[PDB]
Amino acid sequence: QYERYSFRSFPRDELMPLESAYRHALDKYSGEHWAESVGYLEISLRLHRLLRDSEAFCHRNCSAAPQPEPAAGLASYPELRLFGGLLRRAHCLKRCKQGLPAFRQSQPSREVLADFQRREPYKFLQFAYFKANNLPKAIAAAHTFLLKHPDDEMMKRNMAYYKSLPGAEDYIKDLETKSYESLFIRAVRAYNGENWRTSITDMELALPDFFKAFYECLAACEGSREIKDFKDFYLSIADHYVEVLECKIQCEENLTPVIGGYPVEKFVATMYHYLQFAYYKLNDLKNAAPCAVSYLLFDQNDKVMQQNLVYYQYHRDTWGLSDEHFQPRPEAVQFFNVTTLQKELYDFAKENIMDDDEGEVV
Amino acid sequence: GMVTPDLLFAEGTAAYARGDWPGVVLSMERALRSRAALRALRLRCRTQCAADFPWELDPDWSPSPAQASGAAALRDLSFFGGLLRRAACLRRCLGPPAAHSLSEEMELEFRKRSPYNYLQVAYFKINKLEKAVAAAHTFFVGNPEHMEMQQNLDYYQTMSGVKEADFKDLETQPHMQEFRLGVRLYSEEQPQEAVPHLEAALQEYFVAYEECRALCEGPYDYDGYNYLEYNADLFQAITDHYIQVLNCKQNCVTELASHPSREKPFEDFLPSHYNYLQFAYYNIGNYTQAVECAKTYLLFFPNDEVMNQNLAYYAAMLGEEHTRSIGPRESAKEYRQRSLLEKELLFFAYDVFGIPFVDPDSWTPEEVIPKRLQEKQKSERETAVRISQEIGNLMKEILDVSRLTREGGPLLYEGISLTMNSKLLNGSQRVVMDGVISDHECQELQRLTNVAAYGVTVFKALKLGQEGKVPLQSAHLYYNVTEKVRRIMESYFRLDTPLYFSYSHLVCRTAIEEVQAERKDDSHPVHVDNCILNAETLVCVKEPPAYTFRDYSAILYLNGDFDGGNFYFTELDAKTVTAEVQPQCGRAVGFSSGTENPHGVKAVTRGQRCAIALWFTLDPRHSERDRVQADDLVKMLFSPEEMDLS
Ligand SMILES: *[C@@H]1O[C@H](CO)[C@@H](O[C@@H]2O[C@H](CO)[C@@H](O)[C@H](O)[C@H]2NC(C)=O)[C@H](O)[C@H]1NC(C)=O
Ligand SMILES: *[C@@H]1O[C@H](CO)[C@@H](O[C@@H]2O[C@H](CO)[C@@H](O)[C@H](O)[C@H]2NC(C)=O)[C@H](O)[C@H]1NC(C)=O
Ligand SMILES: *[C@@H]1O[C@H](CO)[C@@H](O[C@@H]2O[C@H](CO)[C@@H](O)[C@H](O)[C@H]2NC(C)=O)[C@H](O)[C@H]1NC(C)=O
Ligand SMILES: *[C@@H]1O[C@H](CO)[C@@H](O[C@@H]2O[C@H](CO)[C@@H](O)[C@H](O)[C@H]2NC(C)=O)[C@H](O)[C@H]1NC(C)=O
Ligand SMILES: [Fe+3]
Repeated sequence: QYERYSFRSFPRDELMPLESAYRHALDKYSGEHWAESVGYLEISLRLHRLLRDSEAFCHRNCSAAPQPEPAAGLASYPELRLFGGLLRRAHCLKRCKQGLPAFRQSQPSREVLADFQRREPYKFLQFAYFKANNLPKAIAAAHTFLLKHPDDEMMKRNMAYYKSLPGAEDYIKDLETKSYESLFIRAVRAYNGENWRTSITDMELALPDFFKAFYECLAACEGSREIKDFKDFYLSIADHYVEVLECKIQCEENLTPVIGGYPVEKFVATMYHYLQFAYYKLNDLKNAAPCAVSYLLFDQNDKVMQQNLVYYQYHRDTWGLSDEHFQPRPEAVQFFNVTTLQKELYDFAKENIMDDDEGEVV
Repeated sequence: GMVTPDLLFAEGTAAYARGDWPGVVLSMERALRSRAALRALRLRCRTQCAADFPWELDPDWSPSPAQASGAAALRDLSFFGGLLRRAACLRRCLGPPAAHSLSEEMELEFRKRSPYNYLQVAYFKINKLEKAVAAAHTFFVGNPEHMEMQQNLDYYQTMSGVKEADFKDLETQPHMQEFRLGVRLYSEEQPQEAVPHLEAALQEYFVAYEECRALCEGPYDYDGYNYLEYNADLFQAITDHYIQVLNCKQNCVTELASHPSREKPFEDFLPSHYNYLQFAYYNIGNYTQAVECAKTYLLFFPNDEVMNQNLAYYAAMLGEEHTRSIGPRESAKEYRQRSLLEKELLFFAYDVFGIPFVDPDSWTPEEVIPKRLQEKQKSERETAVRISQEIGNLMKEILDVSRLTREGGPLLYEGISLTMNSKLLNGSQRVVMDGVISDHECQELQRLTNVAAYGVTVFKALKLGQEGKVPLQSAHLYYNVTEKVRRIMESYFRLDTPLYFSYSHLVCRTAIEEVQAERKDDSHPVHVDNCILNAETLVCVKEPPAYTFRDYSAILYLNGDFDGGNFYFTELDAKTVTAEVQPQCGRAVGFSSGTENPHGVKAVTRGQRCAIALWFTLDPRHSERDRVQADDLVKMLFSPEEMDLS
């Protein structure tokens, strides 16, 4: 259902508010109609993706802006500088959000977005697909819902029933796919085929795409909140940021691609490990050294890598390398610093700020 | 023991109702000391925490491209880490936050110092004349509109043990008293004792100012029930909260110079201080201090002629090298720099977000204001001077002056006929005009209110129209008609100051014929929108639980077929009827919301009656926070833009 999608050009015939289309789809689904429900569900999914991409494009345009040079006197007053810069950012974001068409319709409520993030409409979509003789699409929808939620019961029985049906053994595809996971799968397949250059090219293409996606998912995570108490300035904003920080730290593991039903651990570490092994197999140390440095940064304990790092160090210039080849890549530094700082901030916050007035129910 | 003050106030009031004077004096003194201790503790903690962890700033960076998002993430994380550390220390210092939340009513009764009246009564009951006269004097100074307590301290002065020097205030701040004493005692042309007091009156001011700046970080001020549908992002919450905090900070320089004896705040406080100081210094003969004071005044208004002459005369009399030697006072320079930067930020916020602000100082240079605000101010001054010239010419052409000058307008829109003027309607500031809109518009408004419904604001109607429940043209017509009625009603009354909204909602009344049995009581008692009328007392009160900023009021009807539910104007006694207006289609009634115009509505009979009510204020501080949102929404929906996605 993602075939006829284009962020640059979106047909105006299907620009309705998200809740209206979703409610119409459910009302038709309860009314035993199938084709109309299928079309409306596809419309709703497309609209949600367009809204997400519009938010991403809006938040990439504003933050990545040059900092204006202020007057000499204003540099002596820190708080005014900081909040003036933040105010300029907010004004630019508000001005640029009156743009893209998807932001000129009704704003969905929090619960609709919450359930859409939970990928629940795919269940109704798969039932509708079954009721309209589109078996590969139904299989794909069932697998797509199963990937996010692997502990359910009825979906397992449905998937077993579909697998029992003949022919349905190759259309198992993830509808909500991303670029970097496909690139990673292709790179791993090439690596196991003892092919090196293709692995390097595809993996290097994969790296910055994942970094960009992760930064976007961090940026768009600063959602709203429901007001439930009145406090002073500092406390009543610190609580908001504590909640946002929780939802932020719950972001790295979500983006992790899964294969064989077991999500991989230390994804960037695996990336750099494969890159280093390929570069070593190509005997180009000039690129090999930074990968080893970065992975050893990400994991402080590994005998194998300490050994070959020492062996690398034993040949100071035998391969012809300089001191500019024993420091980590900038991107890995950025990622590691962001992750560590978020972890430390949450750890510090969950000792003093939030009130301890709720306990386990006995 | 740091107990909540309103509980002690209630206990003391109950004891006074019983009449136990020792109880009431104990309770009132405990409550006052509790408030003082609470304020001191909050100030000390909030001013120590922000000084223990200074605000950091390390902006030295130049990002290589495509290495851009990471820098933003790092900067944001560092800033919020600093904020979190500050908040942690502040929370660990302050303590239990329940006691600090008190409603308004005790705030107003604290402002009026009624507990001091209770103390004076109690102290007289127990023969404590010194404290009794102290309380009487401080209540008189706080509110000098009670002749009875004037007789009270006169009778207190009749019996012995009372001295003139015993009249000591207990509530007014030190700097204001010192400044007033200095000015008064310099008025006798005695220059010596003038210099020290004013100098003291200088220093305290700055210190006092600091404390106000540390008592402005308070809870957000939601517009009543608007927190149920609040949907602001984090970076919107920061901006809104900080803008409100900055506004409340900058509002302090118009409060530190407002004494309750005077009806209006003093003007140009610090420059007046410096002017009096320089005059006294010259009279005493401290010449260098005099040239210093003149120079530091000249830093505020750089274009004053008399003081230019004074400085020139001092510089000609004195050696020029000494005139060059001394510059302006450093503290005034620092204060000016801080205030100017704050004003620049606030004016940018006013330009962009449409959050109103009014300058409290008269010395700002005109380079800190954006262009659009300058153009709007020029237009406002132009229309004000035009109205002044028109009214002057009209007076030259001449209750009659009020009846012929304050109303009678152009009626700029066509099709409007003055039906009932002030002279016919038996009173002042009443207008009844017909044909504001045609029947079609009334029909669409009735359809809008019938489709969905007592609380449909223009913003809510536009939002529902955007959603799709109600047709959009009806909402657009509603917005246009409310703007039209604002314009015409404002222009009819010859108002120089621009007019602003305060509330505007549509309503419908549905007669319930099954509950009309023995319903002889009026639908709504006669009252006034500005104040609260206490019926038989025949006296109003500008009491904050009743809105005191609404100035003009207007109502327009839509339907033309029912019975009952008329509209009438009633005198202050709440008995006699002065005039009545028969409802019809397109009828508009407008009046000033002052105490001179009490309005009344009769009960309704069979049918439905729907109409729109509107209230306008003249103070730009009190404008809706949803009108700008509605304007932005209409600009969204009916003024589309385009930007290249490729
Ligand atoms: C970010 O958004 C701004 C907001 O419109 C855009 O900036 C435009 O930049 C181009 C050249 O870089 C100018 O010709 C336009 O006049 C700018 N538009 C303005 C000022 O409104 C643009 O979409 C983005 N800027 C980038 C990508 O540099
Ligand atoms: C996070 O950023 C900081 C500053 O931008 C850097 O911290 C330095 O890290 C190196 C090793 O990575 C140390 O030798 C330096 O002593 C650190 N300096 C400071 C001031 O902490 C680095 O880019 C990132 N941090 C780490 C630990 O890598
Ligand atoms: C002008 O008034 C001051 C006020 O005391 C006189 O004394 C000076 O006080 C200031 C306060 O720090 C200091 O400059 C010195 O302690 C004092 N002397 C001088 C020369 O400033 C001062 O003497 C007076 N000047 C004249 C010419 O009478
Ligand atoms: C109220 O809204 C506008 C504001 O006057 C009225 O006129 C519209 O705005 C443009 C701008 O000048 C006019 O040229 C058009 O006549 C109107 N717009 C369109 C798209 O026709 C508008 O007519 C009023 N509302 C109604 C329902 O009449
Ligand atoms: Fe009323």
